[PDB]
Amino acid sequence: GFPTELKPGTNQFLTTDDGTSPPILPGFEPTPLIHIPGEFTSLLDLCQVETILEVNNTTGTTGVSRLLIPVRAQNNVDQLCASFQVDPGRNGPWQSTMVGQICRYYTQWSGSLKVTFMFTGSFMATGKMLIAYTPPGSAQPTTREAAMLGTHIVWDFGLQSSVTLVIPWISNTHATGIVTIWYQTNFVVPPDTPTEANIIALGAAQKNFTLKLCKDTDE
Amino acid sequence: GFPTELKPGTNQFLTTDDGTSPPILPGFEPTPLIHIPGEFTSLLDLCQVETILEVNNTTGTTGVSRLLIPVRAQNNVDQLCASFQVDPGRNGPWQSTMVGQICRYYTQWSGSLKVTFMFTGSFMATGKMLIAYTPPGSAQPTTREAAMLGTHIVWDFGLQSSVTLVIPWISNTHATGIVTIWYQTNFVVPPDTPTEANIIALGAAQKNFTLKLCKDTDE
Amino acid sequence: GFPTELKPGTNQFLTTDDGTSPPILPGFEPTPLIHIPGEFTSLLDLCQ
Amino acid sequence: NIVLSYGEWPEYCPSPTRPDVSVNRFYTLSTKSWKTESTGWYWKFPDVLNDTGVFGQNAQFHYLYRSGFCMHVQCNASKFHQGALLVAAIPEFVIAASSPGLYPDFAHTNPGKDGQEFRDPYVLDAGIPLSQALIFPHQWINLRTNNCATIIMPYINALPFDSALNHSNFGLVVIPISPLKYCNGATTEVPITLTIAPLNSEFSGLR
Amino acid sequence: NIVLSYGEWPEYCPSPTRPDVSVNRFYTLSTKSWKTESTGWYWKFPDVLNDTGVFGQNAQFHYLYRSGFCMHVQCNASKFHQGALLVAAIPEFVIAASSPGLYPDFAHTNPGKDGQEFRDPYVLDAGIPLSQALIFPHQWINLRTNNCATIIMPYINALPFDSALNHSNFGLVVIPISPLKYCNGATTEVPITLTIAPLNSEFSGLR
Amino acid sequence: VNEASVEHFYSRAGLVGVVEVKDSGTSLDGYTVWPIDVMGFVQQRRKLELSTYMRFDAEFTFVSNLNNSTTPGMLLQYMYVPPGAPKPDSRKSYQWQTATNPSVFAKLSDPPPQVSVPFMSPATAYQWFYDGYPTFNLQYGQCPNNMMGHFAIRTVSESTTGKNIHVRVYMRIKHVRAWVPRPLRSQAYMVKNYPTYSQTITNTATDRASITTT
Amino acid sequence: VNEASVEHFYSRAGLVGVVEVKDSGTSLDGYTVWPIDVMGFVQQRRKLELSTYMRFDAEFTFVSNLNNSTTPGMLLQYMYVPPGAPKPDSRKSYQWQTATNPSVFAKLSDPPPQVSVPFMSPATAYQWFYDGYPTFNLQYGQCPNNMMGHFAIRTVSESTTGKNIHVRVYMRIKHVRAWVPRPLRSQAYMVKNYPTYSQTITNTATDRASITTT
Amino acid sequence: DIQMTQSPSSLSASLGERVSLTCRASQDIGSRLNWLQQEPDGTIKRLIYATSSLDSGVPKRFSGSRSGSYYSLTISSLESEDFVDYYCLQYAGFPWTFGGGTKLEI
Repeated sequence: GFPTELKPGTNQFLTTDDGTSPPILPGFEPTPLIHIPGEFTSLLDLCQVETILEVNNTTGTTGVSRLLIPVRAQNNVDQLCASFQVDPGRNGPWQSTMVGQICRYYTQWSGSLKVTFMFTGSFMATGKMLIAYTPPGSAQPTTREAAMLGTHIVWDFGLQSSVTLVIPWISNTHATGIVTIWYQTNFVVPPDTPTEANIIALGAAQKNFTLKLCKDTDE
Repeated sequence: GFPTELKPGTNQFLTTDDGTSPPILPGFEPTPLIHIPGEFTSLLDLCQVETILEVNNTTGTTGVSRLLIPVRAQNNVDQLCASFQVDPGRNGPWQSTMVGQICRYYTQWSGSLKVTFMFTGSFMATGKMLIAYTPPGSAQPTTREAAMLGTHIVWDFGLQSSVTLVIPWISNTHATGIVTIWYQTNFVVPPDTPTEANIIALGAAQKNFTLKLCKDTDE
Repeated sequence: GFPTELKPGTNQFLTTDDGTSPPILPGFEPTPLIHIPGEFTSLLDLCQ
Repeated sequence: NIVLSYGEWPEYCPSPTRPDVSVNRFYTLSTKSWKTESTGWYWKFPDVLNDTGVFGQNAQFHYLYRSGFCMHVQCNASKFHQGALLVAAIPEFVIAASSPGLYPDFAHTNPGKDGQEFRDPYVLDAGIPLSQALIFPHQWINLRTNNCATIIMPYINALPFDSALNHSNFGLVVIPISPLKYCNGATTEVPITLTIAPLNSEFSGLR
Repeated sequence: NIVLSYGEWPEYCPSPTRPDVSVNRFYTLSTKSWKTESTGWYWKFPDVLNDTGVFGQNAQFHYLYRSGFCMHVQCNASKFHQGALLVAAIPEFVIAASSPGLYPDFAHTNPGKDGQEFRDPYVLDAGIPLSQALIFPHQWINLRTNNCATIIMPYINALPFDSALNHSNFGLVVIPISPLKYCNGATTEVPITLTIAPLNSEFSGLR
Repeated sequence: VNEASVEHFYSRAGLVGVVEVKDSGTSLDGYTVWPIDVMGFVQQRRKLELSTYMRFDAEFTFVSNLNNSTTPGMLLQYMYVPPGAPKPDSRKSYQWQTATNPSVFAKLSDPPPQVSVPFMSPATAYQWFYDGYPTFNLQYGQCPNNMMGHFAIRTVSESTTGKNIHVRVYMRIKHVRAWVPRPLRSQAYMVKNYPTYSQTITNTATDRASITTT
Repeated sequence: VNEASVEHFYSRAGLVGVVEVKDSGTSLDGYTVWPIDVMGFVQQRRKLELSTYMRFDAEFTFVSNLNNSTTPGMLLQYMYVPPGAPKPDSRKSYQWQTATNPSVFAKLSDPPPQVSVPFMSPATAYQWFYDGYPTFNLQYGQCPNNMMGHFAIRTVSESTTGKNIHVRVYMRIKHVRAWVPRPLRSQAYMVKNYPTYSQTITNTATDRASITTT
Repeated sequence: DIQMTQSPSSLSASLGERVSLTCRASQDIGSRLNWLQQEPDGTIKRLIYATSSLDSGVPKRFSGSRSGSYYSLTISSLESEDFVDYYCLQYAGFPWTFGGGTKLEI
């Protein structure tokens, strides 16, 4: 291998490369490695952790009160409570989720999400809610009896205080699902009990989430 | 391996490198190697050798008399005799120790030291001294009965003429220990005997000493 | 061994070197070696 | 339901003064009235004990220190009370100022054993957003299901041993997401209690 | 308590005139009065014997030489006397001048068998500091514990054989760190004695 | 997977600082010192401030040229002042010769010099968030065990040359291991070295008209 | 450990001499001879004077350029006059052709030439301290078995070129083995080749107010 | 020379007063300043050595002290046999200079 001719691409500096270089301090023995607890080796394991969605993001509502969905008493049946698209990586309620931020450090992604809801009312307060999910094809349903014929989960928060709505698939390559919360029943309370509670939604990504083509963000 | 492209870092000269070069005199047979006694292959083995500390470093005291701690007769009990910080590599009494100089050829170090004391008075002269060591957290103790509740060694130089005060740990990465010598008892002598002796301190580094990030000195 | 960076000492000509070079006449078969008497392979044998 | 932070019980660094159940007792700090206007509280990790009992003697009169904790928050709330807390332990919780003066006051970075009420809990007082605070070890306190939250925290730091009066490893934040509510004729201030128990503590460099 | 320099007894270079106990005797040089004002002394390694007995005939009437030594210092001191010596053997002890004339006089670089008193013992007369002289082979003479110091020195040089009247390998320094003291009515000059014994000597190049 | 890992998330060496060897006009320095700083640009800062403790060694490349993109034969010296060595103070200064400060002697008209700095830190890993005070207001949260060194760059000359040399330092993070993930910074960065934000809070999520509109 | 050893303590090749090929004005030499000297700078001297006998071979690099940092195509000859060969005396001199003096023919606009001088000494190892007189006042402590040679550098030219060439010789110590450690020099270095100090002694340790103050 | 000099050239106090005589050094002299008491016609005795410690026989009324560059001597209550001259001596500056005098009156 004594005679060589330089093929093209010489004297070039390609940033995204895994070349080698001489150590500027040979012999140096860096500080050894002790076991520090809590190492994360993948941003996927950070996405799969549930964080809050600013579902109440609205003009005027400031402070922590943007993370709360108001569920009150005099909201008649079949009325609409809240709705938010399933798009972790478009400006909306997902923009405050660990998934909604990491997905802005990449270009394409595809997987299954989940939206755990949590009721924060009195123990004596009972009722029922309808939580319906609409695939990307259709649009937001107009009535409660129009969303019951979908992929929903009726929620009796008096009995069970937290549910999960697993999104089947959400892929971003080139028109996104919608989740609506309908007042199934009324909001019934015994005497001497507050008549206005809150729902807290938490978003995440299931174990099938993937990311591709890392890129800078738009803050 | 005929076609190659020059990755970046070419035609550069990096001083701290272990490259190769052609011998400017091939065939030459240098003078063979005969066994010369006394080879040292590590500066640690040079640090671990005890040398004198200029503990008496004071404005005015000149000559060899800077290596001597005056222990006299009319120094009442519980009085203070001498004190010096444990900092091999800061301007002080350690600046005249083989450790105090090598540690100035490096950036960081950590290990255990030792300060062997030696009494140079008459054989008939008897007495007792208190030698207390204060961790970096606290400050110099104010009274003898305040240092007895520490990590000390009472020294009866009439019986045993030399002791050792092993420093547990002294690390320099970013507030250093202090060693004080207290007059436990008086300085008693029989008639026809000098009433002023000297203590000679010798510093070293235990077998756990380490050095890191070699650098030039400030003379 | 495709990517390489040129360490210092390049394009230099060091006289006292044992490098290699291309033969300017390949295929050429020089006159063979016949036994000539009296070869000396060391100046020490000349000094003695 | 004890959230073992990062799945690591606090352990003794293999082979320093290793105290025992005399110091490994249950320090029950003062209670804090949780009101509707309440924003939150936070306590530094070893600073909350540097002046409380034996742990205040082993910390100040030393030079090196390492220990886990067993933070345990409870809310003596009624059944007609509603609300929700977010109890999270934040490793290296660094407080930030808010310029319209550039550096946090010392009272806000080492509040003592009383905690400092948040001035802007939406941003955790540290720029980072509260919505993502759940990435830290945490446990919800939802008065309709349970009023207890126990967090087991190991020693999280770069060096094995470190100072106890200068470097405060983490900070236990307690933030009400859903504010407290109640009809007229109820205890207008739900009390919040915090219990601490150093686990596998060590010390070095006496006096 | 014989400090074997660098852990090597002097040995015969494997296979020159190899003398015997006729030359390997105990040369006892003159004593030197150690006073309070005393600064120190130093004797070169083979220069101290180049004019003493048989060794002065084997060294001058030759061309090559190598030998160890058995320097042995003793101080006939009383029990009411106090002081301390530092007896060190300095390989390649090179003396330096002191400019306010540039090169050391010949009397100071080859003092003979009488030694030259130090003019600045704090700097060992060679720039290097006395405080670090203990890195050389050495032994303390502390009058309160012992008054003897024996140093076994091998042949330390680059070439196997070397000249004996030009290149002096080492120099035995004797420096009082803690000066001598005594009450009135005592011997005001403690005597210091030095004994030399060439070990495994060799010679070559006669006349 | 394998593209969302922490080892790949910090790859693709980027510009960490544009230093300039001012040598003409009213700035006849001839040299310049650039303190090694990772959190120099907000984009890289916000990413590095996702974890608490991180351990990595870096490879530094210097894309230097004149102010009209021409690369003459001018010789340059890249001296790496280690963490704890005195920095130079002039074109002609003793520090430029100290053999403990490794130097790289390359020219403007040569492939950019590329060295590899090791993991230079007293502690086990770098600490971007250090709750506490060092030196047991202007000191809170300032860890001194994150300094990696200094890169002093000068044109090897005798008198003023009259040519400004712009250098673009490029750093690549290798062997990275991160610990204790943190929420990504939401507010702006009002000042460097501090987490200080501004009074007017900016909501993380954009505000729409009503809660029930998509 | 492994970073305090004697093999690493003398690594990191440093500048051992800045020679200049004066060729313009009133110094129309065209050549220059630099006697190989290790104890040229106090910093390196004090380190080398820690041991008595030392054995090592060296690698020499020549970072040459003009006085405005530009590196033209000018050809240069680096001739290594061995220890005991007559040195050149002019630009045009017979010595520049002797085949026993190895030469390196490189240009200014080329990677710095790098050769490797072997251990050139009659004795077993170099002797920084030689108590005794050679040639069995101006001769005490001058060992002649420490000379490593001479590096003569000239621009291969016919008439005066008119361009001064500054060369920076860099030496790296390899395979070093040291013997008989010595105390580190405390006083200044009043003159080269001698241990001569000055009358006004400088105390090794700094002087404080009282013995009992920290 | 360092030229350590005493400020009060002559002072007068009562038999129960507390005199404070100083000696202001110029250069750094360290804790190597002594006080020498001189009789009206007799020899000169010593009071303080190393600026702090009394001698082997000096009474308890005398005491030394140090304050920056203002080495001073203070008598407790000025008993009898005190209205004599005073000197301050330092042995740091090698010329070994002296001060002036503090002949006390009443």
